[PDB]
This record gives sequence, C-alpha cells and structure tokens, in this order.
Amino acid sequence: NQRDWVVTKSIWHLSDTAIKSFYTFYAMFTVWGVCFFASMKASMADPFYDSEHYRGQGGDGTVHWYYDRQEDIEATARGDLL
Amino acid sequence: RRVCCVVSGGVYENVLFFPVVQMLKDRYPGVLVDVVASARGKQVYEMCKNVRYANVYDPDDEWPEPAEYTHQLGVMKNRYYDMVLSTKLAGTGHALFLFMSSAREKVGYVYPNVNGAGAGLFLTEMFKPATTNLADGGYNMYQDMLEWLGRPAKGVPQQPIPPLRVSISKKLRAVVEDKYNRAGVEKGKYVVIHGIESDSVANMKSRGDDDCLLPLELWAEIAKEISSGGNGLRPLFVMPHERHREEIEEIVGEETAYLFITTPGQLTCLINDSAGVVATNTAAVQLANARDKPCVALFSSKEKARLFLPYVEERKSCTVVASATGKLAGIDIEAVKKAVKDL
Repeated sequence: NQRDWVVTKSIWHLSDTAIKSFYTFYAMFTVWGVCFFASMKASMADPFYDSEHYRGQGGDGTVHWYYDRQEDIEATARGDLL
Repeated sequence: RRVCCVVSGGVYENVLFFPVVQMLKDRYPGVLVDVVASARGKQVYEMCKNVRYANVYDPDDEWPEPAEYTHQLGVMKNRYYDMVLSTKLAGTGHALFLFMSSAREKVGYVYPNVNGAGAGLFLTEMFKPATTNLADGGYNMYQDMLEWLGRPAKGVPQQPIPPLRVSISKKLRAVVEDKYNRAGVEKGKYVVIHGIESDSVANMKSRGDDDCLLPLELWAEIAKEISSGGNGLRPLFVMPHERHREEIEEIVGEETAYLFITTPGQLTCLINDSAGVVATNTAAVQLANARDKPCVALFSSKEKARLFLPYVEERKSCTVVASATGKLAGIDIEAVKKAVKDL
C-alpha cells in the first residue's frame, strides 16, 4: 500500500509491493538450454591448438617433452663410434 | 642392469666423475646409468656419451621440505635401480635415503669419526675419509672396488679408465661456439684466461684459499705480451665466468680490445677452438688436459700431485708453475710469460 510515516525529524511516506517470478524459473532454465548451441562455436577453427607452431598434445607434453637430451647423448655416443 | 650415481658438489668435483661412469659402462656392458647431482653440477652432463639422463635433487641441504624429499625417493625407487653407488659421505641419516631405494648393492663413502661416524649396517663397502681433496685420485676407492672384484672377468679391467675424454656434440660445437666467438675478435687462434674473480666460476670445491682469483693486474701484465708477436695476435680473451657485466667495466687489462664472454660449464668447445689456455687450478685445467689443448696451469705450489696427476698429458704439453711463497698471487710472472710465449 502507501503507508504514511510521520517520522520525528523529516517528512517520509512509502509504498512497497512483493514480487517474484511465479514459475518462469523453469522457462529461464529452458532458455539456458542454449548450451545445445555449443556446437557452432566448437566446429569453428582453433586459434593455435592446430597451428604449425605446436606438436605434442598432452598437459605436459610440449612443456616437458624435453628429453631429446638423452637422445642427443646417445647420438654423441654414436658419433664417437664413428 | 640399471645403475644410479648420486655424485655431489658443483662442477670441478663432478667433471672428475667421468672415469667412474666409463668404468661402469665398461665393466658391465650395456648398462643404463643415470645420475643425480646439484643444479650447478648437472650442467656438466651435457657433454658425455654414457649417462641416459641426469637430474637434480641434492645440494644436500638440512631441512628440505618433506614433500620434495618423498617425491625424490618416489622417483629413485620407481625405476628399480640395482646398484646405487653414492658419494657425499653418508653418515647414518643419508644412508637411509640410499637404503629405502630398494636396490641390491649400496656402495658409498662414509665419515671416519666426525658427524656421527656410524656408517650403518644397511650398506656395503664403506670407505675412506670425507673432504675429498685430491683430483684424478678422487673417488680412488671406486676405481678399485669395481675392478675384478668378482669373477672370470679379466684381471683388473683396465685400471683407471683413460683420463677425462669428454666429447662435444657438433651442433653445440658449431653454432653457439661460433656465435659467441665471432661476437668480438675470433680466428680460432686465441688464448683463454679463466681465473678472474669470485662469484661461481668453478671454485673447485677443494682448493680452499688460492686459485679463486688473481688481482687482474697479473692478468694484464701477462696479456700485454700474449698477443705481442705474430704467434696469436688475436688473443685478448679475459673469458670472465662471472656476472662480468659487473666486471667488464673495470678490465684494467685495458678495455681497448680485451674481449669477454658469459658461459655455463659449456666452455669445453670454446677451449677446443682456442690455440691454448692459461689459467689457475680450475675446471679449465682438467677440460683442456682432457683434449690435447696445450694448457698452462698456475696454482699455488706442489698441489700438482693432488690436482694434476697426468704431469705429462701428451708431450708434457700442459706445464705447471708453482709459487715459492705458497700464495698464488705471487709468482715469477716473467718466467710465466716466458713459458707462455712459445705456444
């Protein structure tokens, strides 16, 4: 309503009301069933995960492949055998 | 058969470990031998032909937090070594670190009396005193325990494998050596000078007082008559293995044309592309004496029998000058330049 508070230092009066989405909390979840549209933004090109400046695909592969050092020591042994 | 070495220390006390590795790969043929060392030491294993792949755990601190401890054990154990031969002079605490690595034959060094003499029951072939002074004697126990100890294998299998025979990969031999050489003067006809100042050059872990540096005045006096004469006529390579961007501005070996480079323990190639080398007792001595590379070693006095066993390297090429006063920073620098002027 429009209750009229006569406060002891000023000239107030107010008006309030209660509102809440009745059941459209279902309809908004249905609309957010747009994750079924997560397929057009996945078939798009990958930025660099397919770029030529990338080989090795794990979570530590490219970073910690890093043991061509052993193969290089072996190549050194082979060159010494030559 | 798999083998793990736990050699400790930096560079100069780790470059001398190559004979042991070669003796391993010679006695038991076709053995994968890995190594764990310190960060400054692992840098040396980038020029070898035996080790499979190095690692870095032990500067051998006191606390190291008990998750980097377990994980280290958790990577030694889960590859099933057979004989984890060690150094660093295990007492009774570090012996457990070898023991929990469930191998077959645990051989290492131990403290004579100090630091809890101990040596434990759970070991094998514990031996001689600790501070590991002499060079090319070094692990002298190891080159005897791995010699014919067991079986019809021939009489002691080539007692102390040929001295340091480090190899250089032609990729590093060409590209980085050339790039750093030609940055400044370069003809492959120069002379390397190593001992300058004190940050982490090699420090040798054993020389103690001398060979750490010269006051850079003796170096200037030497260098002014190095290129004097058509012998080299290239060499002004003060070769400062320091933060020398903190030192190059004070090369009183006048900065006119005294070149300079920054290097890790990779300088073996730079030695191999020089026309000689003149340095104090440091890694450069052993590296140059490994190849032909006629060197000139200038350490304090009479320490030769400790730090330089192959007095005659190839033709008595590598020559040594002592100091009658005993302190390195006093020498017949005149006779030094006399000896150097021939090469």
